[PDB]
Amino acid sequence: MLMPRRMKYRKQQRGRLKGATKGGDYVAFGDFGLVALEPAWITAQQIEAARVAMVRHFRRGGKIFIRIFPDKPYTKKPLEVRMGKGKGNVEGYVAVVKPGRVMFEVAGVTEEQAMEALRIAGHKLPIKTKIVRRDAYDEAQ
Amino acid sequence: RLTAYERRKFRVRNRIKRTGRLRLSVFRSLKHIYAQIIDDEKGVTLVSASSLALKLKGNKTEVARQVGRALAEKALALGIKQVAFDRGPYKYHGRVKALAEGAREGGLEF
Amino acid sequence: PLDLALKRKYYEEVRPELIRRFGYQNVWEVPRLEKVVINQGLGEAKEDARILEKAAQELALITGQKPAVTRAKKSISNFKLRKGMPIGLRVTLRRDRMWIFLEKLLNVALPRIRDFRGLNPNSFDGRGNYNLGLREQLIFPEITYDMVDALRGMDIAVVTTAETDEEARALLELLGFPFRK
Amino acid sequence: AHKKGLGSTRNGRDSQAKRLGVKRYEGQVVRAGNILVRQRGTRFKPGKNVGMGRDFTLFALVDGVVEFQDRGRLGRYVHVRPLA
Amino acid sequence: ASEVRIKLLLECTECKRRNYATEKNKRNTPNKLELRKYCPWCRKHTVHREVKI
RNA sequence: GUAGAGCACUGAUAGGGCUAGGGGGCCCACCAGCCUACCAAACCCUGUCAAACUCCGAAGGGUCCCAGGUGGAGCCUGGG
RNA sequence: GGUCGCCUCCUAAAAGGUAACGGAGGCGCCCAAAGGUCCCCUCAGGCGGGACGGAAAUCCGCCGGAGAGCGCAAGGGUAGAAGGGGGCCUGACUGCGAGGCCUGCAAGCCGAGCAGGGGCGAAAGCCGGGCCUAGUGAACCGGUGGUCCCGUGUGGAAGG
RNA sequence: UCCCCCGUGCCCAUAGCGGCGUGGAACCACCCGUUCCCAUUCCGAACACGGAAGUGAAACGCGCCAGCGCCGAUGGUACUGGGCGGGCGACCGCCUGGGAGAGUAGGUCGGUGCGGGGGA
RNA sequence: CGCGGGGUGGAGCAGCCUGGUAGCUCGUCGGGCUCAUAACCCGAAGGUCGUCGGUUCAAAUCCGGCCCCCGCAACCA
RNA sequence: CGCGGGGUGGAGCAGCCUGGUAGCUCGUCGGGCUCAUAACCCGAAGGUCGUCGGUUCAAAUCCGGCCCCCGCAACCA
Ligand SMILES: [Mg+2]
Ligand SMILES: [Mg+2]
Ligand SMILES: [Mg+2]
Ligand SMILES: [Mg+2]
Ligand SMILES: [Mg+2]
Ligand SMILES: [Mg+2]
Ligand SMILES: [Mg+2]
Ligand SMILES: [Mg+2]
Ligand SMILES: [Mg+2]
Ligand SMILES: [Mg+2]
Ligand SMILES: [Mg+2]
Ligand SMILES: [Mg+2]
Ligand SMILES: [Mg+2]
Ligand SMILES: [Mg+2]
Ligand SMILES: [Mg+2]
Ligand SMILES: [Mg+2]
Ligand SMILES: [Mg+2]
Ligand SMILES: [Mg+2]
Ligand SMILES: [Mg+2]
Ligand SMILES: [Mg+2]
Ligand SMILES: [Mg+2]
Ligand SMILES: [Mg+2]
Ligand SMILES: [Mg+2]
Ligand SMILES: [Mg+2]
Ligand SMILES: [Mg+2]
Ligand SMILES: [Mg+2]
Ligand SMILES: [Mg+2]
Ligand SMILES: [Mg+2]
Ligand SMILES: [Mg+2]
Ligand SMILES: [Mg+2]
Ligand SMILES: [Mg+2]
Ligand SMILES: [Mg+2]
Ligand SMILES: [Mg+2]
Ligand SMILES: [Mg+2]
Ligand SMILES: [Mg+2]
Ligand SMILES: [Mg+2]
Ligand SMILES: [Mg+2]
Ligand SMILES: [Mg+2]
Ligand SMILES: [Mg+2]
Ligand SMILES: [Mg+2]
Ligand SMILES: [Mg+2]
Ligand SMILES: [Mg+2]
Ligand SMILES: [Mg+2]
Ligand SMILES: [Mg+2]
Ligand SMILES: [Mg+2]
Ligand SMILES: [Mg+2]
Ligand SMILES: [Mg+2]
Ligand SMILES: [Mg+2]
Ligand SMILES: [Mg+2]
Ligand SMILES: [Mg+2]
Ligand SMILES: [Mg+2]
Ligand SMILES: [Mg+2]
Ligand SMILES: [Mg+2]
Ligand SMILES: [Mg+2]
Ligand SMILES: [Mg+2]
Ligand SMILES: [Mg+2]
Ligand SMILES: [Mg+2]
Ligand SMILES: [Mg+2]
Ligand SMILES: [Mg+2]
Ligand SMILES: [Mg+2]
Ligand SMILES: [Mg+2]
Ligand SMILES: [Mg+2]
Ligand SMILES: [Mg+2]
Ligand SMILES: [Mg+2]
Ligand SMILES: [Mg+2]
Ligand SMILES: [Mg+2]
Ligand SMILES: [Mg+2]
Ligand SMILES: [Mg+2]
Ligand SMILES: [Mg+2]
Ligand SMILES: [Mg+2]
Ligand SMILES: [Mg+2]
Ligand SMILES: [Mg+2]
Ligand SMILES: [Mg+2]
Ligand SMILES: [Mg+2]
Ligand SMILES: [Mg+2]
Ligand SMILES: [Mg+2]
Ligand SMILES: [Mg+2]
Ligand SMILES: [Mg+2]
Ligand SMILES: [Mg+2]
Ligand SMILES: [Mg+2]
Ligand SMILES: [Mg+2]
Ligand SMILES: [Mg+2]
Ligand SMILES: [Mg+2]
Ligand SMILES: [Mg+2]
Ligand SMILES: [Mg+2]
Ligand SMILES: [Mg+2]
Ligand SMILES: [Mg+2]
Ligand SMILES: [Mg+2]
Ligand SMILES: [Mg+2]
Ligand SMILES: [Mg+2]
Ligand SMILES: [Mg+2]
Ligand SMILES: [Mg+2]
Ligand SMILES: [Mg+2]
Ligand SMILES: [Mg+2]
Ligand SMILES: [Mg+2]
Ligand SMILES: [Mg+2]
Ligand SMILES: [Mg+2]
Ligand SMILES: [Mg+2]
Ligand SMILES: [Mg+2]
Ligand SMILES: [Mg+2]
Ligand SMILES: [Mg+2]
Ligand SMILES: [Mg+2]
Ligand SMILES: [Mg+2]
Ligand SMILES: [Mg+2]
Ligand SMILES: [Mg+2]
Ligand SMILES: [Mg+2]
Ligand SMILES: [Mg+2]
Ligand SMILES: [Mg+2]
Ligand SMILES: [Mg+2]
Ligand SMILES: [Mg+2]
Ligand SMILES: [Mg+2]
Ligand SMILES: [Mg+2]
Ligand SMILES: [Mg+2]
Ligand SMILES: [Mg+2]
Ligand SMILES: [Mg+2]
Ligand SMILES: [Mg+2]
Ligand SMILES: [Mg+2]
Ligand SMILES: [Mg+2]
Ligand SMILES: [Mg+2]
Ligand SMILES: [Mg+2]
Ligand SMILES: [Mg+2]
Ligand SMILES: [Mg+2]
Ligand SMILES: [Mg+2]
Ligand SMILES: [Mg+2]
Ligand SMILES: [Mg+2]
Ligand SMILES: [Mg+2]
Ligand SMILES: [Mg+2]
Ligand SMILES: [Mg+2]
Ligand SMILES: [Mg+2]
Ligand SMILES: [Mg+2]
Ligand SMILES: [Mg+2]
Ligand SMILES: [Mg+2]
Ligand SMILES: [Mg+2]
Ligand SMILES: [Mg+2]
Ligand SMILES: [Mg+2]
Ligand SMILES: [Mg+2]
Ligand SMILES: [Mg+2]
Ligand SMILES: [Mg+2]
Ligand SMILES: [Mg+2]
Ligand SMILES: [Mg+2]
Ligand SMILES: [Mg+2]
Ligand SMILES: [Mg+2]
Ligand SMILES: [Mg+2]
Ligand SMILES: [Mg+2]
Ligand SMILES: [Mg+2]
Ligand SMILES: [Mg+2]
Ligand SMILES: [Mg+2]
Ligand SMILES: [Mg+2]
Ligand SMILES: [Mg+2]
Ligand SMILES: [Mg+2]
Ligand SMILES: [Mg+2]
Ligand SMILES: [Mg+2]
Ligand SMILES: [Mg+2]
Ligand SMILES: [Mg+2]
Ligand SMILES: [Mg+2]
Ligand SMILES: [Mg+2]
Ligand SMILES: [Mg+2]
Ligand SMILES: [Mg+2]
Ligand SMILES: [Mg+2]
Ligand SMILES: [Mg+2]
Ligand SMILES: [Zn+2]
Repeated sequence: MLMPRRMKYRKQQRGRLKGATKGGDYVAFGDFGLVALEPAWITAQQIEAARVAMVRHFRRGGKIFIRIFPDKPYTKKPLEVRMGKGKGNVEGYVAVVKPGRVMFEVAGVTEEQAMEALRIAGHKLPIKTKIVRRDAYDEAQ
Repeated sequence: RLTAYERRKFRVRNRIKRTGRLRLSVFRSLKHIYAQIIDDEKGVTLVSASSLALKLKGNKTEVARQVGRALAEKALALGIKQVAFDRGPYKYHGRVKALAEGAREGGLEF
Repeated sequence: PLDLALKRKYYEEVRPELIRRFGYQNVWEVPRLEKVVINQGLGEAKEDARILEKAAQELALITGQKPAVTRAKKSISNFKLRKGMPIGLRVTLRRDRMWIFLEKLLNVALPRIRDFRGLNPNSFDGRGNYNLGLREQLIFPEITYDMVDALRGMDIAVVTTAETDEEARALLELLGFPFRK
Repeated sequence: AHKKGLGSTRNGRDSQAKRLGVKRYEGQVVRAGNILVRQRGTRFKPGKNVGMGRDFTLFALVDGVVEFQDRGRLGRYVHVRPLA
Repeated sequence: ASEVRIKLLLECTECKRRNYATEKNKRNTPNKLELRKYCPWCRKHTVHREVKI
């Protein structure tokens, strides 16, 4: 379960999700990666869920990289209560992802192995995804 | 990084520069003493007197008094009378003082 | 300015040895003592008696200079220490008054101490200076036993122009600084 | 029916707006006394013919024209060139 | 102010007028306040002293 | 001083390196040699995040001067 | 239930201004030195060395632009001082106030300069409290000290 | 009117840190001395005064080198004033004008004003 | 703002009217008695009598000011 | 969900207001009395103050969040 160790501020405004990803758009560690096609707040539950799925898939072996981190506090007012009287409470953390952002990477596992594992992972994520291979373009970046 | 030397310099010089008067600056080497008068608006020395240039000698303080007096002569001639005294990094005392005291009775208004 | 013993040994014996040992070109390159600072880090007189002046009269006695106070920079609770409390003495010996203290130290003080077996070699600054600690202070000759209330140490620091410990090691060893190892 | 155990708000205040900023610009004609800059600290420094008040307010000392200057590390200055 | 930081007048000793009003800490500086101050009445300066507000 | 962007500040941050200390075993302890597919401050490299972070920073916006602009423009006083 | 005035920051969309029972914090004091001035000084922190002495007391060395300090919350400012020490002092003035900031009013804010009589400084100069922005309360009614202006036929007195 | 030095401004790191070298005729500095003026919460360190035996070791001036720091295009892109279009919708896209930040190439061991002293 | 009366040893305290004694109880210390406990009994340490100035041979005792705690009554635009 | 109170040696309670200093009764452990147990007498140990942060030279004590316990509230339809 990801979440900041410490926090300058406890509640955080929502914001929009303009544009493509700010950066973190090229593979930087492994051979294959999962890329976001549409933007979302990726929950800490989902990150972890994908993580476990890959781990489980190639039981003992390879290394998983995680290029996204939930630092945004997600708020929710209680059930059946009305508007006003303060902001809701923190109820979890999300990571803001945008198209182009590589979210996971794997390495040291066979090509076929990587493909299935990253594929299953995407199924856990609330967005459309694509797998990619490390390119001359990536190493150039 | 800064020596207390430099800090004093800025500190006393800036204060005087704000009053907008002409500036009587002073250098006090181990062997000589020099005194020039500056228009900081234009950035220009109007008149200057010194020990080296005076080809002067005979005990530092008594010498210093004269270069002041001599400074007033060339100053008053040009029209300068109103002036402010840049005492530099040096305590107003002894040699610097004597330069002021001379330049005073020499005719300078300060 | 004043003819004294140790200054003669430096200028007539220590100097040349140093030159032939490191081959100094220019004269001022030759390492020399700059100053000696004594510091009784008391604070035993913190809230306590202003009878640090007893340690101060004892101090001025040894050095021939009046000692200055040092007071608390920051307050520390664990030490029962209020920012501004008088907690030490410091006196800076330069020129001839330095030379006299060092002469009586190398000759009379340092031997008269309990089980002297040499100064610590490793205690060099790293950039040419040297530091040591005394615990007695009757060890200085001009302090008879009757003048003392309780014991009191002090922090001696000796400062040289030496670029490094080697040069510093030599300047001190040659003056009469006995080293342990 | 509806209005259940809601809550409260431990904060929810602010101070009055203080209308700070530059009040006369480069090239603007000004009377002696005119306020040139309202500020906190010397975000600007007083220059030629410009004085500074106890709360760092910059005002003109002469009738003239306002002029700005960035002297890099020495800060920024507001001047007033007098007019002939 | 407070019970301890109190208000007070400065009275001219020459002609007994109170020409200034200020404050003080009673605990810190418990003595009456002595101060030279301009007197508009006497038109010179004067030692003024504290006087109960 | 925003959008964007950035990590120089205040914090956050994944991996690796390096490395105080902390933990497990060894020597067995008195002090020291510990070696460590563990925990980890500072620091370095890769890679990022922030309304109350900014080494940076547009487009725009504001005001001033000059020029065009004669409009159910504009400005001053007063009645509704 | 919470809140009600004032201050700081964000929200606030790069002038000003801007709402919500939006997100965070403060104030209702304080200082005769924590004020004026003249003169001098420069931090925090790191590493090394040093009796008692430690993570941290005081001393030495080298590094260091400001990450310290500036009574207090935060911001801005700031060592070319607003910070640290000292000397002398009371401008924490009186009578005014060109000109502006702000602004519905009423308030609030900055202010050169003139006269009086002073302070510190050789001098230029600075000084009408405090680095700045909170530390507050209209009018009515009454108290106290002045002044000697009105005071019911006149002089006092009551009262203004 | 070219060169060196001294005082002093302006531009505010392309000027800085660090390294190596050079300079004492002159200037300047360390230097010599504590009688006098002045001074140290202790110390002639600093400030100050009277000097000129020594030295350019330090400091400073002038060079040289690109490890650091600093500066940094063009090209392209983000974003955007204005004008539009596609999609149920999430969001995308077009014209027109403006246009970063990062990074790449690359630059840098300062440049200049006024006076003073000394040179060829 | 105006009145009234206190401060006396570690706690409470009459001494103050009527100027010659810092006294009482409780508290702590030592000793006696005690199944012990208390109570009883002998001794003992412990104070500028709030301050400062003043009348007096001398005053906690009497005056002036001042500090402080309690108390009395009234006012609060 | 709201408002008020509380968590401190094994048990039960003080100390927080006003920052510096940890108390009481019980229990416990060691030694007495007694043939022995208790009652009784002497002497001792025992907490790092719910948990995270923050203020401060310094925090049981002041400030924010969270956890557990306790009391009150939860109405008009
Ligand atoms: Mg973590
Ligand atoms: Mg969106
Ligand atoms: Mg984008
Ligand atoms: Mg976009
Ligand atoms: Mg796009
Ligand atoms: Mg991104
Ligand atoms: Mg495999
Ligand atoms: Mg999916
Ligand atoms: Mg590919
Ligand atoms: Mg490929
Ligand atoms: Mg690469
Ligand atoms: Mg620097
Ligand atoms: Mg200085
Ligand atoms: Mg200074
Ligand atoms: Mg110029
Ligand atoms: Mg002559
Ligand atoms: Mg004469
Ligand atoms: Mg004249
Ligand atoms: Mg001598
Ligand atoms: Mg010799
Ligand atoms: Mg001590
Ligand atoms: Mg309903
Ligand atoms: Mg409720
Ligand atoms: Mg609550
Ligand atoms: Mg505000
Ligand atoms: Mg307003
Ligand atoms: Mg507002
Ligand atoms: Mg001013
Ligand atoms: Mg202002
Ligand atoms: Mg301009
Ligand atoms: Mg400039
Ligand atoms: Mg600067
Ligand atoms: Mg500046
Ligand atoms: Mg500045
Ligand atoms: Mg008189
Ligand atoms: Mg009083
Ligand atoms: Mg008088
Ligand atoms: Mg900016
Ligand atoms: Mg801003
Ligand atoms: Mg920065
Ligand atoms: Mg910041
Ligand atoms: Mg930080
Ligand atoms: Mg960090
Ligand atoms: Mg890491
Ligand atoms: Mg690591
Ligand atoms: Mg270990
Ligand atoms: Mg073991
Ligand atoms: Mg052991
Ligand atoms: Mg053993
Ligand atoms: Mg061991
Ligand atoms: Mg042991
Ligand atoms: Mg043992
Ligand atoms: Mg090993
Ligand atoms: Mg913002
Ligand atoms: Mg922002
Ligand atoms: Mg730029
Ligand atoms: Mg830049
Ligand atoms: Mg800019
Ligand atoms: Mg631009
Ligand atoms: Mg623009
Ligand atoms: Mg026109
Ligand atoms: Mg209510
Ligand atoms: Mg705006
Ligand atoms: Mg005070
Ligand atoms: Mg001084
Ligand atoms: Mg000083
Ligand atoms: Mg230090
Ligand atoms: Mg150390
Ligand atoms: Mg130490
Ligand atoms: Mg000890
Ligand atoms: Mg020190
Ligand atoms: Mg910082
Ligand atoms: Mg500090
Ligand atoms: Mg600063
Ligand atoms: Mg700061
Ligand atoms: Mg600066
Ligand atoms: Mg100062
Ligand atoms: Mg200081
Ligand atoms: Mg200081
Ligand atoms: Mg000070
Ligand atoms: Mg002081
Ligand atoms: Mg002073
Ligand atoms: Mg004086
Ligand atoms: Mg006043
Ligand atoms: Mg007019
Ligand atoms: Mg007029
Ligand atoms: Mg108005
Ligand atoms: Mg106000
Ligand atoms: Mg005057
Ligand atoms: Mg002076
Ligand atoms: Mg005078
Ligand atoms: Mg003032
Ligand atoms: Mg203040
Ligand atoms: Mg204030
Ligand atoms: Mg109010
Ligand atoms: Mg009414
Ligand atoms: Mg009245
Ligand atoms: Mg009235
Ligand atoms: Mg009358
Ligand atoms: Mg009448
Ligand atoms: Mg009548
Ligand atoms: Mg009458
Ligand atoms: Mg009247
Ligand atoms: Mg030429
Ligand atoms: Mg030049
Ligand atoms: Mg230029
Ligand atoms: Mg620079
Ligand atoms: Mg180098
Ligand atoms: Mg080199
Ligand atoms: Mg070489
Ligand atoms: Mg070379
Ligand atoms: Mg060579
Ligand atoms: Mg020569
Ligand atoms: Mg002589
Ligand atoms: Mg003498
Ligand atoms: Mg004398
Ligand atoms: Mg003097
Ligand atoms: Mg003297
Ligand atoms: Mg002292
Ligand atoms: Mg003294
Ligand atoms: Mg050099
Ligand atoms: Mg090189
Ligand atoms: Mg380079
Ligand atoms: Mg720059
Ligand atoms: Mg471009
Ligand atoms: Mg283009
Ligand atoms: Mg566009
Ligand atoms: Mg557009
Ligand atoms: Mg559209
Ligand atoms: Mg449509
Ligand atoms: Mg589309
Ligand atoms: Mg189109
Ligand atoms: Mg079109
Ligand atoms: Mg274009
Ligand atoms: Mg375009
Ligand atoms: Mg080059
Ligand atoms: Mg360079
Ligand atoms: Mg260079
Ligand atoms: Mg060149
Ligand atoms: Mg030119
Ligand atoms: Mg009673
Ligand atoms: Mg209650
Ligand atoms: Mg309550
Ligand atoms: Mg209660
Ligand atoms: Mg509660
Ligand atoms: Mg609680
Ligand atoms: Mg408790
Ligand atoms: Mg309990
Ligand atoms: Mg109870
Ligand atoms: Mg509590
Ligand atoms: Mg309480
Ligand atoms: Mg037992
Ligand atoms: Mg029994
Ligand atoms: Mg703490
Ligand atoms: Mg405690
Ligand atoms: Mg705590
Ligand atoms: Mg607690
Ligand atoms: Mg708590
Ligand atoms: Mg009902
Ligand atoms: Mg009904
Ligand atoms: Zn008067």
